[PDB]
Amino acid sequence: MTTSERVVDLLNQAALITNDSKITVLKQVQELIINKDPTLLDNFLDEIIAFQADKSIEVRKFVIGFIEEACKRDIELLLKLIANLNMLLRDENVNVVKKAILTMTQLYKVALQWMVKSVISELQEACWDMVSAMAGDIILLLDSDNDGIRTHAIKFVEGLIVTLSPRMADSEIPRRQEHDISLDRIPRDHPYIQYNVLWEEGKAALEQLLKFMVHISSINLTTALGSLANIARQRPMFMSEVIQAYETLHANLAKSQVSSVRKNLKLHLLSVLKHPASLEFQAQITTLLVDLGTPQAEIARNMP
Repeated sequence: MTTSERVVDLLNQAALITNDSKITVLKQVQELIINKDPTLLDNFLDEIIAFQADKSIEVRKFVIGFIEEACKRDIELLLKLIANLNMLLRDENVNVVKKAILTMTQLYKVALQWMVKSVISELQEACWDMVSAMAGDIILLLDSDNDGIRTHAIKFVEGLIVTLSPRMADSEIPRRQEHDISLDRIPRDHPYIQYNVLWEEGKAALEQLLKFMVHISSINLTTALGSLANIARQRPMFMSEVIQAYETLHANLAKSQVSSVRKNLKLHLLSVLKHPASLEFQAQITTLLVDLGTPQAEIARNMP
């Protein structure tokens, strides 16, 4: 049979299956319309996205991953899929929400890059407004009652901060992120996307992450310490804020966790020390490392 004949057959079968083997069918459809004949992707979105209402948590997670795959193949499909992603971000099941956060961590920066590289249509403008509101909703999930949602939100917020601040000449950018958009590549006179608002949004997101640090679990705290170390190295204009946050933590959780948290904090502070932007703050970082009980030998080794 032809590829589209096989896709129709599979989708019809998936609609009748009453257990998670329907995911096996949908993954076969995904391979056929994303990889075998990518021109079919557009033709079958409605049929796959219909499964977003399925009672199975695993099926709804599959639909979020499919949205991510579809937008990775063709970012213009975000016009057709962002509202569906928004509904999944609002799911009552926390594992579906966590997956939606993971996907937004991948998709927000790709959406922004598309808006900037694009003249921008009314549909793109409306799409952007929704992406921006969804990003804002994930910042609010730093206050989730669910521990795992908070951890996922921290990593989304880390990405948001870095995306919405400029690269510096001493930024240490992970290879995997070398091609990602950053604020320095957003024009000041774009017709819809407002550079000043994005600058303020990145700063405000950092403020939220710093407020978060004083709310949370040990894993939330150490995830945030690590995100802050990444921010300081990737966006060294925030070095001061990060060091101040670390100083605040140390000056102020079950006491049993202190050794573990302090070890993590030492490791991240040492990683910040190793970056050449730490020079301005060397005395400050040094004093803190000593007060955290870091041996002189270890401090010297982690100099830039």
